[PDB]
Amino acid sequence: KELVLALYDYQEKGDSEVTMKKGDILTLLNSTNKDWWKVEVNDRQGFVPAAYVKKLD
Repeated sequence: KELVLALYDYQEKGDSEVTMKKGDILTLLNSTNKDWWKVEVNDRQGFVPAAYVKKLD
């Protein structure tokens, strides 16, 4: 934890980004930036758009 829900699909478009599918449950690594959050998807980690993931309570 903490976990986030992928609200939308996101295809990585750079070396520090990562790909995710709508509905995936990702471990949130870092949400300090307003635009890009660091998440783990299984064996991959990297940044996705903050608008596209929802913090789970």
